[PDB]
Amino acid sequence: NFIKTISPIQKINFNGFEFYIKRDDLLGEINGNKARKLAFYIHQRYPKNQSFVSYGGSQSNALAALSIFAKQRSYKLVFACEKISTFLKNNNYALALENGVDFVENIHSLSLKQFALSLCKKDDVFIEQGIANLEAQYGYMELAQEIQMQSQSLKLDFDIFLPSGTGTSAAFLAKYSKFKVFTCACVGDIKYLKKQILTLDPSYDFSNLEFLTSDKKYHFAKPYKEFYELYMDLKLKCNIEFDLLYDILGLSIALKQEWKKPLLYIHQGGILGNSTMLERY
Repeated sequence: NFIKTISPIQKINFNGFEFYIKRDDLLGEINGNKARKLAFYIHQRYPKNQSFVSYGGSQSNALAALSIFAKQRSYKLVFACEKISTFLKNNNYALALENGVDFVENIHSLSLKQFALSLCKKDDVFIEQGIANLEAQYGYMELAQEIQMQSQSLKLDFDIFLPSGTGTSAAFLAKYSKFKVFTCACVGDIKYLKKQILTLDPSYDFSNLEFLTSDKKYHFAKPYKEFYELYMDLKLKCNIEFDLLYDILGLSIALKQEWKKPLLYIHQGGILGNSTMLERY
């Protein structure tokens, strides 16, 4: 059997404003943003027991996604990180531990990227923190192609919105979509976000990427009453759970804009990471 699907586009009415959600949270055990970024690696056919080296937060969505990617394919994941809290060691990190990730701690408190790169032997594959690399663009070429087909099937000319951390996903979706892509800076400000994108691709053309501001300054990973309420409303009334770190801010901004085209909101997935944020709520 050959079977293929693409994530569906779902219609939602929020206080009379009808818009569309690209349900990338339904892509599978690996879903959402990091599933799109992993498309390049999933399409490769690496030798058995291939080793992968990455780094970043011990509770990060990328860690969780990479651990599943490696476990499904009998690859190995080496994950460098800052010296982990004693409390956390004894008590996404749990899922990565269960998937057999080889954690290597930055005992000498050095530059975590340099530390990680140094562990990368010949024949190992290095994957930048958060998969914030050029390889990540192929999954967003794929996402752009899916949206191209689905937009035509609906005869809708969309404006697309997705929230940013490093801006990698939004930059590459805007690179390949015919539709205008809108984003927001969940980490830092818009100046910082442009700087990250230009570090990723110094030749990047911002002609198809627009940046929206929130009318309130929200600090990354801090809890906000209005975010919890929106999260719970979307969960209880629509059975759609969103990530509380990026997507709930992104939705909050998108829902305050006046859109001149139908809006397609890209679900970022990562709801298994909500364990940590919900504790703060």
